[PDB]
Amino acid sequence: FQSMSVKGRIYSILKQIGSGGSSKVFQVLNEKKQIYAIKYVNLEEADNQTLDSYRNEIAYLNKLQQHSDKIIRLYDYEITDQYIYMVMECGNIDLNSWLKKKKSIDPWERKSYWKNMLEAVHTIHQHGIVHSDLKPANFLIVDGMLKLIDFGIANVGTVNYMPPEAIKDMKISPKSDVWSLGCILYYMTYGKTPFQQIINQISKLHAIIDPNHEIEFPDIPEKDLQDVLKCCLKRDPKQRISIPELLAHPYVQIQ
Ligand SMILES: O=C(Nc1cc(-c2ccncc2)c[nH]c1=O)c1ccc(N2CCCCC2)cc1
Repeated sequence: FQSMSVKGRIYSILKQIGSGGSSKVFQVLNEKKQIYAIKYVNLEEADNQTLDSYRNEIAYLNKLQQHSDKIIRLYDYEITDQYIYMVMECGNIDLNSWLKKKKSIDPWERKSYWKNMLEAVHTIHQHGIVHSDLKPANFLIVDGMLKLIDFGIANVGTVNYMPPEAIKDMKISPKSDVWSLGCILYYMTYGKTPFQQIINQISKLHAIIDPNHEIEFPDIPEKDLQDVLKCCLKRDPKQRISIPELLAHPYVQIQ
């Protein structure tokens, strides 16, 4: 019977979701048996840059809560020199586990999910945050609504969602998140990411950078959706569509 106290409130552990990185995620219940998700971070072996990365992520998460409901609720938090305890809202499943399980993907639910992501990523952009590591795992379904859980600020990993400008910078702008968001919608449309096919990562990273490598957009009934994908997957960030432009796109506005 494991428990935890956060700002003088007792939470009984229902079960553990995530682990590793010195961070554990738990489904918990308060005194009134209400569900919440608690993120625990151990700071015992964490360096100054890491601590400040964790302090920056919490500050933004807490500020940005008032600006969108597509951003995970942070109810409370405890921060000492030894740990972080984050009392957040509980979701049913993250988008990665959801997409992996689902065979069919309803065009209406795909559209609703797209709108949700755009609003969340748009909010963070307005406060000068560029995630730069967006993947389905960064989104949580919380009662048929997608919510952004991470801001890329704090510390198996895919390379399929990486923008060409991220590789070239060896340059990151809001446009980098548009590429990654485009890969999520490409996956929700074609059941794969634009460069999933390539096994050799050195060849895969070269393909994303190479403009001669043609991204395949098989014809679909939703002509609008196919345009969104072609606009997001433009290799030149200057020629790539912006998030305010995507919110004005027929695919999000016309039903
Ligand atoms: O990540 C999950 N949840 C939560 C994560 C966070 C969170 C916030 C900030 N930084 C990290 C995590 C907040 N609030 C949650 O609720 C999750 C739940 C169930 C699940 N699965 C069940 C079905 C089979 C498949 C597995 C899968 C995932």
